[PDB]
Amino acid sequence: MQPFDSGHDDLVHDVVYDFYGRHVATCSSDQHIKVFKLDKDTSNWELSDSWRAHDSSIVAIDWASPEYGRIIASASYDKTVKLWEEDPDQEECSGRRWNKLCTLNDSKGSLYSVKFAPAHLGLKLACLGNDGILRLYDALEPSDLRSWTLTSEMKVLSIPSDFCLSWCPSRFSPEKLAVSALEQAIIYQRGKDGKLHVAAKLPGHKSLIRSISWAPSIGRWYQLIATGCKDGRIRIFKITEKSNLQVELLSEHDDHNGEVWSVSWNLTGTILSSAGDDGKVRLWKATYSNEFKCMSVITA
Amino acid sequence: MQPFDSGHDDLVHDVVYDFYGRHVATCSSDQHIKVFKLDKDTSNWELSDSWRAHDSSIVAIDWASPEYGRIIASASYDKTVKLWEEDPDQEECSGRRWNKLCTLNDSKGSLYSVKFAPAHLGLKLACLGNDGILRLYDALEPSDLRSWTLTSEMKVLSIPSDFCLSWCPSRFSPEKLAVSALEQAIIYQRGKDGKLHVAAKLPGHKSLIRSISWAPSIGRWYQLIATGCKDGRIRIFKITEKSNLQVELLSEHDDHNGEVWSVSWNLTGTILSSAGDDGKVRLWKATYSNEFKCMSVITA
Repeated sequence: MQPFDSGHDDLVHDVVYDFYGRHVATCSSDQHIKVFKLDKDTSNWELSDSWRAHDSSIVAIDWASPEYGRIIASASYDKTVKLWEEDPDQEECSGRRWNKLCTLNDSKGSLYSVKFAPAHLGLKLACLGNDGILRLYDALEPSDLRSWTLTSEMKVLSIPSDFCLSWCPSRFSPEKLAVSALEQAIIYQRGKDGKLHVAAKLPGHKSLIRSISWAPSIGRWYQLIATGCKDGRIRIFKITEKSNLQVELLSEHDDHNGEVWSVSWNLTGTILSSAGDDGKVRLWKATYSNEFKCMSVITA
Repeated sequence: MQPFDSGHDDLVHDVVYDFYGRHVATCSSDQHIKVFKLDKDTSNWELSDSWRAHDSSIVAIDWASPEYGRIIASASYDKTVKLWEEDPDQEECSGRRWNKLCTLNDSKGSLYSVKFAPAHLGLKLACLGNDGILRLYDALEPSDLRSWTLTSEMKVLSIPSDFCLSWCPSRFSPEKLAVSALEQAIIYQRGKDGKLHVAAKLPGHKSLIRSISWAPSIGRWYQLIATGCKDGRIRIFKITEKSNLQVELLSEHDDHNGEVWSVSWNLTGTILSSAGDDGKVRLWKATYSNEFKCMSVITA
């Protein structure tokens, strides 16, 4: 496994795998979004297309279920999110390979993270800004991938900083989204009235929460969501749903001695990864007792 | 005087100065057009914008009188010409700084050279392809810089190769254009009937004619047009207009020992430049007798 030049002139922020894990979409402070392709023949990655996406620094990215087309979404410090439908009949390395399906100017403050809701709910997406306001967009009509409406607009809290969020993958559980603002982590669920509500919180954080992601509850009903905190501790919670949610603290690991920056899940929720200051990446597996044990560690 | 990276991945073809000689528009086989700006403060040139223009190799370029906007025109081996109106309210180095005002697909063969007619005739342009067919386009209406019509369509000769052309700058002389195809050089003039006609030819060429340009007849009535030939000889003709044209051969210089590739005029038709295989560029001035004498020589 050999690295490769992202090609970015300024520090890189997010890297997201498309559905089939064939491509990865980069994005950094150089205001450019880059999609790379994994060559079937040679095990090498090569730039599919780079192009100025936003005017300020870009920080988040996420693809949308191939059942809705090839739509990469992006958020930036320019206080606005942009969508991009890939143009199959184009060139590569050109810059005319992706178009602004639209632009979400509503956020009256710099955005930090945007993720597409699970496909079974439709073509929806959430995004959290610095104004501490959650915003849910969705092209009510899948045919015109250009007009997105404002579903919900909840406000988290004050702005005296780090953010991020992750929906609940499981297609067989009532819609819900977990958002984390600073030293907080709150779970939201859809109501009988079709409006969002605060279903529970993940207690225990002492510093800002660098990363949080929900896990694919494949084969199980109890949900699982991991936390990468600034204090240097990974946390795995077990949310069971009988107010009707129970939040359990399963594990907790300091193994990193620094700050947990990125915490990520397997595609079947079998493995969990944790990266931090100690420049190492630990992967975790679950026990029959459901406590988490690290299986391996990569370094630098 | 220090050079600078054109930035082109493949050999460069044409470089044209805009009206006020502030910018220069490059174009090479890497299918990219690049406009450079001359910094007032520091005597250095720096890239204004690069962008894939054509699909094949680009070979010619030419600006249009600022009185018609900022329109750069380009011809390529993709058998079609494209126009580009600069977007003042954009970025630089982006790629979204110039738009395809239109595209001239008519040429049923790879194009070689395209030059805008003088401003006093309107917003017109000529272009010569490999099919040996001259084509004159012009947005009959200056307001919509997107619809160009087909004025004239003359055919030069067979296709058993090099081409190029140059209009007659002078605002006080009846419209005319000099085109050169291979070992030929023909002058065309507008007729009483508004259709083109062959007014005269420049005799004397033994090989292909690399470059030909008409001179600014400022202060004089007799016209002057220079020839850069493959045989390695510059030729300066004196066309006086009383059929009504007289063609005189003024000078002839072998000083280059190779091939005259590029022959260019001053903005007042006071100096003439000749570049060729001998990697030197000679500049010529006229005598009181009107014979031409080289005044200086640059090299490598």
